[PDB]
Amino acid sequence: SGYTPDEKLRLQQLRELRRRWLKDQELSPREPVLPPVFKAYRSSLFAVSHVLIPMWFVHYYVKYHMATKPYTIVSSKPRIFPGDTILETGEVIPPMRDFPDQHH
Amino acid sequence: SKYKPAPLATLPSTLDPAEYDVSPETRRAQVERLSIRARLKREYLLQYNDPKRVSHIEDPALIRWTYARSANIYPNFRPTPKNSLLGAVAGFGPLIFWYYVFKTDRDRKERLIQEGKLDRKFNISY
Amino acid sequence: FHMTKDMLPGSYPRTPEERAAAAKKYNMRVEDYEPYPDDGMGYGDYPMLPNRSQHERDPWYQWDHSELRMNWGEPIHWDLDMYIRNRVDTSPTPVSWDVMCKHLFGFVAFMVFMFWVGHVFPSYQPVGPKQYPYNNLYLERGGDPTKEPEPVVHYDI
Amino acid sequence: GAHLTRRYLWDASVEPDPEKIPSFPPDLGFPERKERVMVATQQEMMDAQLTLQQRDYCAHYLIRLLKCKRDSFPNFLACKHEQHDWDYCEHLDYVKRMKEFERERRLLQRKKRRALKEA
Amino acid sequence: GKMELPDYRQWKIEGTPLETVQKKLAARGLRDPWARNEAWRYMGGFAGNITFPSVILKGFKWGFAAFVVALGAEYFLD
Amino acid sequence: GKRLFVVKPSLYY
Amino acid sequence: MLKIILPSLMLLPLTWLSSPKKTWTNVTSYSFLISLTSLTLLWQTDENYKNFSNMFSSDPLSTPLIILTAWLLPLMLMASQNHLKKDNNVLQKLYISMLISLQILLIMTFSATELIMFYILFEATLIPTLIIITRWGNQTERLNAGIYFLFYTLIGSIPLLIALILIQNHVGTLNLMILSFTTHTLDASWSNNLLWLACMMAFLIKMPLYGVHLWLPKAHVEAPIAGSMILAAILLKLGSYGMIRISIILDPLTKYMAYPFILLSLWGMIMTSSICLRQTDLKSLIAYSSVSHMALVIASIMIQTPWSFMGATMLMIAHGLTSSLLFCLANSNYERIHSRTMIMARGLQMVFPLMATWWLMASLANLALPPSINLMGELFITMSLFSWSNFTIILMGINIIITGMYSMYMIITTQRGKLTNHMINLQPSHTRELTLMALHMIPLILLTTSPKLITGLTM
Amino acid sequence: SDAPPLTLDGIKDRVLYVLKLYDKIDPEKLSVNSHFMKDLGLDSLDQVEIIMAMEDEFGFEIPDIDAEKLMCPQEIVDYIADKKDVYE
Amino acid sequence: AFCAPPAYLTHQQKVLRLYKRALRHLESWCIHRDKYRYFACLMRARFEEHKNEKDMMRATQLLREAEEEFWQNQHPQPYIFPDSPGGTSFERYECYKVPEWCLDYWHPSEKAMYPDYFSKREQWKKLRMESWDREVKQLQEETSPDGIMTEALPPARREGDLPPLWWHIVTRPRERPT
Amino acid sequence: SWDKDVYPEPPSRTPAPSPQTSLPNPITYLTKAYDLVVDWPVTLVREFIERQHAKNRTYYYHRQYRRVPDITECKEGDVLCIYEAEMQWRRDFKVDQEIMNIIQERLKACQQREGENYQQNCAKELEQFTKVTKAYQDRYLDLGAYYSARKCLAKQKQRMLEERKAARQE
Amino acid sequence: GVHIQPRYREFPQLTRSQVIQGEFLSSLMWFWILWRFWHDSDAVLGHFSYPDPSQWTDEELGIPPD
Amino acid sequence: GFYSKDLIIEAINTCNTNAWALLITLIATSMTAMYSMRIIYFVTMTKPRFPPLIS
Amino acid sequence: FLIALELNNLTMKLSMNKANPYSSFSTLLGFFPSIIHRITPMKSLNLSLKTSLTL
Ligand SMILES: CCCCCCCCCCCCO[C@@H]1O[C@H](CO)[C@@H](O[C@H]2O[C@H](CO)[C@@H](O)[C@H](O)[C@H]2O)[C@H](O)[C@H]1O
Ligand SMILES: CCCCCCCCCCCCO[C@@H]1O[C@H](CO)[C@@H](O[C@H]2O[C@H](CO)[C@@H](O)[C@H](O)[C@H]2O)[C@H](O)[C@H]1O
Ligand SMILES: *C(=O)CCCCCCCCCCCCC
Repeated sequence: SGYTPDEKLRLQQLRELRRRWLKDQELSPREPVLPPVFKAYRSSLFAVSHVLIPMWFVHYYVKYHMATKPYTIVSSKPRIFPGDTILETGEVIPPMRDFPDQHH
Repeated sequence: SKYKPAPLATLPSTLDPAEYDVSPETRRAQVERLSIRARLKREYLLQYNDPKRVSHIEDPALIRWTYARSANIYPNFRPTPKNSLLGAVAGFGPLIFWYYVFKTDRDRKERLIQEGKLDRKFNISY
Repeated sequence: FHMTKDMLPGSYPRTPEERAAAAKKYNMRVEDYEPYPDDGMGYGDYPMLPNRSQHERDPWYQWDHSELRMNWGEPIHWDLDMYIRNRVDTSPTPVSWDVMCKHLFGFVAFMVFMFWVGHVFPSYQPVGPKQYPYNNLYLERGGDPTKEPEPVVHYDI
Repeated sequence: GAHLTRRYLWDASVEPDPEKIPSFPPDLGFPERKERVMVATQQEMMDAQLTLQQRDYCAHYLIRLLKCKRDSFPNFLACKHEQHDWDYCEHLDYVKRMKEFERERRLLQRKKRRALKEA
Repeated sequence: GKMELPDYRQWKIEGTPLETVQKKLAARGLRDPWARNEAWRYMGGFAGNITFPSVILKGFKWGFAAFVVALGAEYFLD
Repeated sequence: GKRLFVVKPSLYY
Repeated sequence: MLKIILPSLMLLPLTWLSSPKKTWTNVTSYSFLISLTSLTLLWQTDENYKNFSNMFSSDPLSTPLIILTAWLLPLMLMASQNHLKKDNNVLQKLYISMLISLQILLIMTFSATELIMFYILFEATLIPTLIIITRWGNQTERLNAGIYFLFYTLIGSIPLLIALILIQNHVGTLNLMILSFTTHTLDASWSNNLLWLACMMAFLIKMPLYGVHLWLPKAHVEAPIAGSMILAAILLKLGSYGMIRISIILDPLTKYMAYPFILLSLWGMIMTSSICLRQTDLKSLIAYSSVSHMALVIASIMIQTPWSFMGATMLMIAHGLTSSLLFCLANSNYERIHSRTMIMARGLQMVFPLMATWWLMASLANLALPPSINLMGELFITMSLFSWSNFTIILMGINIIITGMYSMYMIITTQRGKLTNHMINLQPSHTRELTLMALHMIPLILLTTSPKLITGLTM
Repeated sequence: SDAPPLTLDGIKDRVLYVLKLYDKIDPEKLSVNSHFMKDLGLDSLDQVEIIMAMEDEFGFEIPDIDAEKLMCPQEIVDYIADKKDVYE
Repeated sequence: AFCAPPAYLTHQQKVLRLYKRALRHLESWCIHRDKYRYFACLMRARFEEHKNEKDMMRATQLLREAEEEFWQNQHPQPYIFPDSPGGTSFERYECYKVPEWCLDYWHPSEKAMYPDYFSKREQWKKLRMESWDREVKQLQEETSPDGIMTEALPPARREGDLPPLWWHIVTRPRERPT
Repeated sequence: SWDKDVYPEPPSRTPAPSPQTSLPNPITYLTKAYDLVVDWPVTLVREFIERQHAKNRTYYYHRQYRRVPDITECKEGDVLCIYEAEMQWRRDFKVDQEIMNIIQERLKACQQREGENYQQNCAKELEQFTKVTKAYQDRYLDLGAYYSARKCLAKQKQRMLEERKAARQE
Repeated sequence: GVHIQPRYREFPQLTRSQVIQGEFLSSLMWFWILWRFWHDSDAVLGHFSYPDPSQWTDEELGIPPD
Repeated sequence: GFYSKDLIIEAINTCNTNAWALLITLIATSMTAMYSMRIIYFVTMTKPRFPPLIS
Repeated sequence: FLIALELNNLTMKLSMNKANPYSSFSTLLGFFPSIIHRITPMKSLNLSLKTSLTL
């Protein structure tokens, strides 16, 4: 069945107190008492501080502390195809044979 | 149909024959159990809501449990044939098993090294 | 301290007056209280409580130990830390434990058996093996340049 | 395919074993069978950095496709013709492999026929 | 502000699928007393039908429209 | 719009 | 070493001649400065080890252990202040003198050049250790803990004394350098097998070896926090350091004599780590965690490989900082609610957010998160054991799984879940307490940055 | 997030709204204090469905132990207000 | 959650709980509202046909067979409200439910940022301290002679009295704390 | 820089390039912007630093150790002679470790450099790594944590006696 | 953030943006599918013809007569 | 998804492969369409089933 | 899509769905969690206490 008449009374008294406690949780206008340029420019200034300046430091480290030590930056070799010219030497790669052509 | 309980999948209360028993012997037990719970709840809450409490609430049941699982163990131990057999098997059993795994394996590895058929190609760190 | 020897776990209760004193110690009824079997494994008179995980405690009741779903003062199961809600669950399942074990290992056994069938009856296309030039790329695969390979010759069909 | 339901669910002696191809000697049935021709030199494949999987009998068409891609960059859609040429060569190579499978299937048929007459 | 609820008298199950359910129940002597509580889900902006083609083909019309304009460009730039 | 106090532990330390 | 030992001895008059309000500030500050001076031992620009005199030396094995010892003294002092603040002035000074005494004895122990000198200082440490445990421990079980600790050590140490006398009677010296150069192969007699055990047992009990470890969980649960710190961090390492020094003369019997101790350690490390899953006492859990870690040190010293010795040296230092940190973290909650039961205080991340961060890093260190020196030591030990026998990885693999389980279990249980909100005496973290945690964890990170300093003798 | 906070008058309106769409209740004789069993003549099985309709309306569950005591619309309104910390 | 359970459930309570479960699992099977409404009415008819069973022993047997039937026709994955036990948002905000006694450790610089909140908090603390002794006396006075006890607490009978043991209910954290 | 003899690098062979399309290559323009905005200011800072360095030029020297008698020439129990010989052996053992590191560094650099050709074009680096590894194993494998000149010598004599026995049976 | 007002039991009011952006992306999907299928249909339907093995003459395969 | 998944399905059909693996990989691919339809059917189509206060 | 689209439309017909053993397998994830996550932690955690710590 429903609340006994005592249960009804208790819940009423707690309800009055709880709703007063919850009201007290609200902040006043002054609380919290804390002690005291276009767009794209904001995109520009972020770039200088968080791209340009770090890139000066990273480039300095890569150029003068990594590229000056053996095997620290090792690349695979570039692809050389028939008919290319190699800048370091100047040699020209001979062309390929003939197949002869075919049609789908 | 029918549900078969297991130790890790227990019987639901709704399927339990003892939940549908209304004999006054059972109802007296159920009322007695709630009286114990209610008195314990009241004692806890009086401590909990007391505005002069300065420290946490001591929990005698937890102290008993941690005591039962440490200091109370050895005084209540009795050497029996089952204890002794279990102790010897659990204590020494794995030790002997692993001895023969490592001993057998390492004997074979040495046997191959003496007669040259262990391929130590690039192994220089050990 | 607060815990006198009469408030702490003791030895196995040998008399019905010791059973009653033990039940009062653990906040139980004498009819509900029962210790573990006297095996000399260190249980003493600690209550042997039912093996249900805390997953099965009423999740709507306002337990004093909220996460443990225990009330303050009630006896703690010996394996509570095994049965906390982060660990072993013993709660009833919609399908019987035996049926789940049969179906799971039935499914696993069937699939393992029949991967083997697919191994001895593979699927492939009606195509001959791929062919590679230069003695099957003997030099490229690392073969010793000095030693002549065994010639491998491919034809035009 | 049909070839699988014949090797199984039927006799297998007349069906090729996919790993045991070519089982018969290559000259069998071809008088002066010509060796397959390879356009690209070993140096050319090495310099183009072709992977060993890619160094097959169509590598010359792959080499122009790679060459075109590098030159046509950043226009990555400009290599459609060279991609087609390489694909077609690989298609003919695949058919060549289909012919070898069919050749063995027929030779095993002949072996079963001529063995029946012998006994 | 203060949310104002729609007038409750409008939730009528006439013409909705819930009426079909009331016919079936009435055959065996039953009726659903909560049927009007659900009627809002079947009438108003929620009235209609959502066919699977309509969900998939969303945007097909203008996607196909733009397709021929773009195809018109390619048959003219060439 | 009402602003409510948010209970927190002492984070000063 | 005299420029390190003499200032340490001057801490004793400084303690006793200071004013009551200046004692802690004085002794802590100069203890920090003495740690600074011990870094001079790291200036090693060649491969010749430093022999300062006939009596004191320092090489890449003792140098890290000496510096870690010097660093612990200030940290132990900060750890002790809060729970001693009710003792009268003379009792506080007596406690500080016990802590300084261990620092002096241990620095001398790790720099001794002669084995009976090592033995005398090795045994001397028991006196201040026992006094700390029994006079300032909290429970009635501290007296039993004192008995186990003293007599587990002593029964093993008496055979060690006999072996040292026997070696000296035969060789004419116990100087370590000369024993190294003039060592000759042993015959595999029964008498020499007993000699091996007499030389090894005291160090193995001290580690502790699984089977004779029961003294250590007892000693930690009952000791005060500064006792737990020194015991877990440095005192266990006397056994490993002893084993490495003395095993040079025991060849080739260690090849077969080590098998029972490799087996106990490799199996035992699984038994003790699995205990940590079902341990209700937080201090006991951390203590059993140490036994599991020191089992790895035992195994790698027993197989005597360059990798195994290097992995053991790193783990010795890493465990020293990590376990001392965990004891300090556990003691901060105990000082608030005065219980060591792990499951009692819960959800503490809600109220101690920065202390919970220290908890997480200590736990991450403990389960050996890469690239920490904790992981580096355990990794190289695993590689050396796999070489010794490929089946060791099975037991290694099980221990790694279990170590993650209990390490995260401790964090989840104590820091997460709902706050146990009846604990209204959860005062905010002390500046001292948060500083203490940082002084553990910064060196761990700095050593991870420069791991050459703790590689030991073989690399 | 985007939902407005509940209000005592807002809860009351939606609680009576759901009840007005229950064919076993005549809307005219329904007030906040109408007892479901006495004044409105509904059995216990009906009260189970009234709560089940309330849970659907507000999207949260009422435990059986608490639901069995809610016998008038004002009890329902009070319960929802205390669950959701509504106070004005 | 607000009311403590009794020593045992009466036969009526057990039947009404099965009715709520049965409908809710039906809803999970049906999904669609029109289909659910159809079968919800069929379900009520089955509970009605035996509503007036006066045997009791038959009524208890009818409860047994229905519960056995429920377990076999149970939905394996029933719908759960997000904030209910087993729901996806269950205990989601417990890490934000900081108890009020934490404010007793706030620094004066922390308290100075809410001068008005901490003035009201003092009034609530003064109210709590004055009422405690009366609350304890009332519970002592209202203890029954026979040991039979329950978890229900009495209201405040007199005037100016607050109901006993109210602080942990009234001042508890909000459901959505932050 | 470094010694091109110790750390050899093949000469580079970079193609033309020969662009076909008319589109502009974004990498080419980004590199020019990079060489102006980034590379150029960094070089000026470095050149300033190098100018300061030349005004304070100091020098350091690689230390030379004269050979001392080997462990083979030490009387047993002669700790003074054993010590110097043992310290010499530890210095050599350390230098052997770095020679292994150089050979592995060449091997790794060559594999990366050769890419899909590594199985053919790394033959010399792989053979040197194989030879230098054999020689390393003969000196140092199985000495243990207490490795020393005495143990190395005992290991050598054990191998020499076995080689002699095998040759004598031949 | 436009502050849509909540609605009770009625279909809400949709802003133009969420309708147009939702309609644009759906249309973009279908333009791409049609435009690609117009130009690269063989990628879906295949390009090269699959030969029929049985119609290869014995002369092509070098089968000697029995 | 087409530019990777279609090649995967081509590769499995035309390669020497375990036949059970081939089959259940294709069954699981059709099952992918099925549970995608489960989301589309029950989330985007059908009638409202959420609480009446719509925000 | 067609199979799922067909099977989903059958959910609207006024016929009650039952729990066949195949769907329960799917819904309960082949029972792999309901078994492995109960038996395995139980056996290993029991050994830690009963055998390793206590015995
Ligand atoms: C991993 C480590 C391994 C630990 C050891 C595992 C092996 C354990 C088995 C040991 C077997 C011997 O077990 C033996 O049992 C007898 C049975 O009464 C005990 O005997 C007990 O009762 C007798 C009376 O009869 C007393 O005299 C005795 O002091 C008491 O202990 C012994 O004290 C115990 O030593
Ligand atoms: C080359 C790339 C081409 C990219 C193509 C991009 C085309 C962009 C078209 C944007 C369409 C906006 O136009 C939009 O049309 C739809 C029609 O679906 C209208 O939508 C209306 O009718 C449709 C029927 O189609 C109903 O499903 C919808 O509920 C209704 O609101 C929108 O009210 C209108 O805003
Ligand atoms: C024979 O070629 C073996 C290849 C494997 C076949 C698996 C089944 C693929 C399904 C194709 C759809 C059929 C549409 C007519």
